[PDB]
Amino acid sequence: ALRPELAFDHDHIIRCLMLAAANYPRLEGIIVQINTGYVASANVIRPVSEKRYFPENLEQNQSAARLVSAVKARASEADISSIHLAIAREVSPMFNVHELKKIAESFEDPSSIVVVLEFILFALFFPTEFNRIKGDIQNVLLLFFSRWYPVEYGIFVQRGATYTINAAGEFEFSGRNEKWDQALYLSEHFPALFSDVP
Amino acid sequence: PALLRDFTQVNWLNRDITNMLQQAGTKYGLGLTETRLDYVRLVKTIVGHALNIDHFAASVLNINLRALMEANVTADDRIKALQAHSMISTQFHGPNQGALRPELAFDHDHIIRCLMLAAANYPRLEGIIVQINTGYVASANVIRPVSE
Amino acid sequence: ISVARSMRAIVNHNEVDRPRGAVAPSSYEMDTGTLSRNGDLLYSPVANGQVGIPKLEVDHISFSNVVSMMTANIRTGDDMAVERVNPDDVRAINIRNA
Amino acid sequence: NIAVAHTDHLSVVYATMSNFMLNFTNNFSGNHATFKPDQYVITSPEGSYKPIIERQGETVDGLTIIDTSIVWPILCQCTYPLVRIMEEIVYPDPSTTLSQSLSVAQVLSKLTLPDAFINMILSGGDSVVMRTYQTEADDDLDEGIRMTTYDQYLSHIRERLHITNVPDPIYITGASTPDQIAASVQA
Amino acid sequence: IPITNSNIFDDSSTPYNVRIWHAPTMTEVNHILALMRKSTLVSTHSSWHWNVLHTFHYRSESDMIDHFAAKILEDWRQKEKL
Amino acid sequence: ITDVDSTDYGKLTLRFLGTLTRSLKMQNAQIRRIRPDGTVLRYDDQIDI
Amino acid sequence: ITDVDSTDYGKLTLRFLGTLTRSLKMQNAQIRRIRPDGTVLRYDDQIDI
Amino acid sequence: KVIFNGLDVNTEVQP
Amino acid sequence: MLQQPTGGYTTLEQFAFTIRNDGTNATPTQFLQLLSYEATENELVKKTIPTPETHLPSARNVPGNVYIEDAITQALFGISAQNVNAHGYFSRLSALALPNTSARLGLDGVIYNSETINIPFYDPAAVANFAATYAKLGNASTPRYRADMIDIYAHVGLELAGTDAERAAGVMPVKRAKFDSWEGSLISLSRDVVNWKILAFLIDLCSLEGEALRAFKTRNRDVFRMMLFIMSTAVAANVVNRKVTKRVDRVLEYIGVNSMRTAGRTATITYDLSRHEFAAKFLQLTFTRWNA
Repeated sequence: ALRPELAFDHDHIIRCLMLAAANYPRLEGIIVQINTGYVASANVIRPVSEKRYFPENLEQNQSAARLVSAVKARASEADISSIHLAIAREVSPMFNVHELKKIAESFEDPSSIVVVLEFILFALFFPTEFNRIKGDIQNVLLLFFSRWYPVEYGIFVQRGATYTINAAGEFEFSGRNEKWDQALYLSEHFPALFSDVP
Repeated sequence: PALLRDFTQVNWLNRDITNMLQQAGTKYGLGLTETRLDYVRLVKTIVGHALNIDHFAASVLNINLRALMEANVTADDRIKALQAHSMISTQFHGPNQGALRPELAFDHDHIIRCLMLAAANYPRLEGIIVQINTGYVASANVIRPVSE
Repeated sequence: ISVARSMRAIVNHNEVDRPRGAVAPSSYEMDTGTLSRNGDLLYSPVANGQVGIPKLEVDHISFSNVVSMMTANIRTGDDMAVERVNPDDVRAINIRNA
Repeated sequence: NIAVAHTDHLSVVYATMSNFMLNFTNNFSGNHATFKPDQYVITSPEGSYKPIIERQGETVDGLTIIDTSIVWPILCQCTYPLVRIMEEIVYPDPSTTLSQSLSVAQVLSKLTLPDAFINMILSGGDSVVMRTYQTEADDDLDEGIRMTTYDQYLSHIRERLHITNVPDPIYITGASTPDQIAASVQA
Repeated sequence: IPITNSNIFDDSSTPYNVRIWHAPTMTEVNHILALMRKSTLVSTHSSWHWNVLHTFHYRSESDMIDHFAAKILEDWRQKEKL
Repeated sequence: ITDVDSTDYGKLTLRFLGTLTRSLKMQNAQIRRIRPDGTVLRYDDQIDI
Repeated sequence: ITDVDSTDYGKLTLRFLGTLTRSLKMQNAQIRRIRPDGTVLRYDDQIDI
Repeated sequence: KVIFNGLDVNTEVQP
Repeated sequence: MLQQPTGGYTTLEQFAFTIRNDGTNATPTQFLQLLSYEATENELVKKTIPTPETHLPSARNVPGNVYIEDAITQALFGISAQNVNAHGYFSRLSALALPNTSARLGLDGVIYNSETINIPFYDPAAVANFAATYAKLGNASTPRYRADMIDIYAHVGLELAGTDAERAAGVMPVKRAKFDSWEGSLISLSRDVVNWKILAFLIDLCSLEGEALRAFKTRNRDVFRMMLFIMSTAVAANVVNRKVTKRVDRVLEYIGVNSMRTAGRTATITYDLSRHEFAAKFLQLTFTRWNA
């Protein structure tokens, strides 16, 4: 059944989206908003009022206090907007490279494992957004390893904190310990923690 | 006077100025002459204008700016000073303004000289420094007087 | 006495081409030259294959120069925002190791 | 407790959203070890270089920085339609997100049009300045040896040759036979 | 690392201390040796145990003199039998 | 004239650096993949659309 | 001629430093270690900065 | 506490 | 593109290297004639220069056109350059190292990511030969690749102060350079050199081979020696003037000995530690290419 209108011009539209992506900073947000609204319309997730951060008794437990402070330091309050955004940006195109909201953490206390879990969950719930911020995550994880697993750490970092991939497809580790920066996300380099090379 | 050309109603002057400006050895210009964009932001940073100004002032001004640019010290380097005045292992994050916010490197040599000299001329300098330290200890809340 | 005198007698004469004693400005006042990579001002080369004479090398005065300057994009001396993050526990701080 | 809400519900919202009109990029291959985003620039022989993806740091938009802490409320303070006991699932009308995708597209084409138009003009379009020095007497102005500056060739001819998958045209030294030029031209 | 006196009844201030360095390439060693010219009372052996660069840092010039002497004697006595 | 809200077009809107305008000039520009070095690659039908 | 009023903390410091008598003869002055014996040592690389 | 996608500054360094 | 002649790019008048001197544009060679030497008891013995690392630092994904010539010259010769390895743009030379790259090294000394109109540039092959070595300036500060900043200066002295016999011997007395001088001579020499289009020199040094390279090495020895002179003054332990009957003889002691000084002085340019690391690396690479 004929619709008396012009055909959707795939080619022209993609070219213009590229041009806008290269020239119009607001573009990212625009697309994200669409996605956000969609999540909001799907009614998939809402913030309940009561928190369930801790097992029964543990919050009032006096020997749990450092742990409870750690979790509470990590656990931000639920908001529909930040959450819908977190879901939506998994699908939304990225034009400005994302950065991790930096965490200072020495990893002395066992409770510091919370931060590690915070990443793992983020890598499960949001593999894409994770893959974007993951070298910046490696900077934190390297502290975690050097503190918790010093000898494995020395070995790993002796192999190199980053690697590249030759035309053959084999990984080539730097052999050098160096802090990752998102300047690198657009480069040939990968953070080495995620190589999954034994 | 280069601007006078074909505007001065004085004939010989316009002829002489035209003749000089037509020599290979001299060329008037009223800049902008040289843009320099940033390597990341891709926006202009340091432009060179051909101002009407005596070459002495131009030289001093260019020396000043040369110093500021060639130091390769951004505002981010200020973090290093802050760390010195912070409790050990404070962390300092962001915002990575980069090349767009240059500053001069802290001048170790001149300061240590001026300090030695000051300490020689003004022994009371001791009490200034101590006072700074005192305030810090007081701010650190490490110890308080008590009635008990 | 007239050591400061760049110009003189900016007037036409009716009988003659230029008035006697009329003085044109020196070419040096009008060579904008260039800014060298060092930041020193230079006169234009007298000929091809030659670098320009630095303006500060000779005794002539020059009134067109290339002053480098920063645009609105570069800014210096502004105060800078930062997120300080204090140590989690004072007792865990390491004063010592080299 | 919440895992069913994720796998057996939210997954479909992702699968739909990935098919939305403006979600045009390939964000992630599922392999952290190897994946890199495809990188593009709008680029001109005249010297423009506008990367599509670039790292400018924190922006006014508030999208660039990621608080990962968001995972906590998602685990420990969100309800879902699947958890719990029955709540009707919502299947959103396609028309709203579709029509806003479309209105965004037209808003973009309208927005980039003035730049696309001025630049079409500033480029000088699909033609080149060309001198024609005459090799003989009684030569018409049209007749002679056609020649153009390298800058024109770069702006206008070269990318087209690149795009048509043909070998780059031969240089002509003082020892160039007409047959070589012929082979080049036919190539 | 502090060095105790070999006699263990001599509990008194130790003349110097060793300082193990990160090294491990020769280039890193050259760099640290160049940077130690900047520091004050510092010395090295021609080669290092564990193949790990280490330097001596002296409380005073006299301590450096006593150490340098004991070493000149050990090398004279070694060269004598080489 | 065509009633477009062209605000912030051609501009980086940074939180700490402020707004910064880039040149809107791009005569004869093409979309092209770049090598991670930043340098442009010739168009390839094999990978590029 | 060239005095300029300082930030208020600086005025407090100059006030604290007392009168600027400056009896010291600063002509060609250098910074050098003295021996406790009282002799002025020549500048020495490997000890002075 | 609250979620905030942004650098959460508090100090200001003087030049 | 400017095609490289059968000789170097340096044969072209466009890249004359000259220092201003006695009111004229003197060739560097005729400045070095003014130089004279006073041997001390101490000796320089030249050691083998370690082979430069095979590793070219990865060019970072940089959107902009880096001004490489300016960075290099200011690092080696600049009056006010500091922290030359923090910005880390020398790695960018590696972008030119690839066969069939879109990048061009302009005569401007800029590194365009793409060929762009009305900007003349060096032939990409020659630039590739050049970058294949000089990109390693990009790892002048990384600890594994740092050059010796002490021993290498012997070669500097040998190529500067060294008589042909002393150069054949490989050892020379530590000399002390001197020349009749105008006020602020070394600063002006250093600025006259920072303006040099040295990329022509390095490109020709890396691209040429056989008789062309050898003829280059003789025709341009004094250019190289001038760069060595500026550099050496940057590392000379002290730089005095001497009265000599209504004339002033500038004197730098000593040639071929890096004093590692980082404190600034009016007399000459100063190397911060980073500038030392850079000059050391530069001399390693350049002396490696100079001998073959």
